[PDB]
Amino acid sequence: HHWGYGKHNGPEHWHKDFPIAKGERQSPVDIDTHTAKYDPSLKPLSVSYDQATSLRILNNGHAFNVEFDDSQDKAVLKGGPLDGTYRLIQFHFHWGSLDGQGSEHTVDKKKYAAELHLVHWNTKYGDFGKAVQQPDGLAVLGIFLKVGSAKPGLQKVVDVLDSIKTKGKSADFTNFDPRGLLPESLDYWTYPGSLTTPPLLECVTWIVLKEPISVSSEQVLKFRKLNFNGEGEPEELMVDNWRPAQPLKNRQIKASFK
Ligand SMILES: [C]C1=[C][C]=C([B]([O])([O])[O])[C]=[C]1
Ligand SMILES: [Zn+2]
Repeated sequence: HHWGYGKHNGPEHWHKDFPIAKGERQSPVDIDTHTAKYDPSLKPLSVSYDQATSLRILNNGHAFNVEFDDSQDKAVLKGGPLDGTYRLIQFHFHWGSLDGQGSEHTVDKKKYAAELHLVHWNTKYGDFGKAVQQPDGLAVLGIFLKVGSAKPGLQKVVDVLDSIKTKGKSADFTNFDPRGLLPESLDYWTYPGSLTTPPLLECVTWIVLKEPISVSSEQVLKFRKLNFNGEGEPEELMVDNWRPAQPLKNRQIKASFK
């Protein structure tokens, strides 16, 4: 498959190879804050990242992934809408060419400058590959980024990007603390959806935090210097690697708050 974000291979084309792109539970969506309802059945959300063990950072030609050792019981997400325990495997971002766009989810149609996705798989299914054959296989914690003050906890990611400029490059990336990317509040919206890139599998419980984190203009500018292309190929800046909002269909978005 040769999908991407361009005019000739972008989101409007994905359905030809991945017909699930026009499915009943696709992501992202617009979160209409007035239609989302507080759900008192939601349990407290638990983000337990104290033993998170990052290993590596990879430019995969679509974004960059910070990968974790998920071989033991170590950085997990539980509670909220979730039954059981979901283990962190990687995080990545989606971002824009301009500060006015870049997020995948929108909030009352507002687009943020970027969106962080912390990807977790349901341990009852044993591995990520089996989890993505299940309707409750994955949980993704989504966090909006706005441009303002720098995020100190992001700077180690920013600083390593020079070593993974092009598709297929990786670098050791140990001892990174993903707690440094979390906002003060865990208030969230939740709904059932999908991966936002091919293969677009409908296996995700989305947990989208209401409070954005702030990053500096210089931090996001460094993201925009990455390349979609491989080394020695014509330069295509890695920008606008976001899928737009998809039809909500027969879903309800629930709020954890108020
Ligand atoms: C394999 C994979 C994992 C997560 C995502 B995303 O964008 O939905 O977080 C897309 C694809
Ligand atoms: Zn993502």
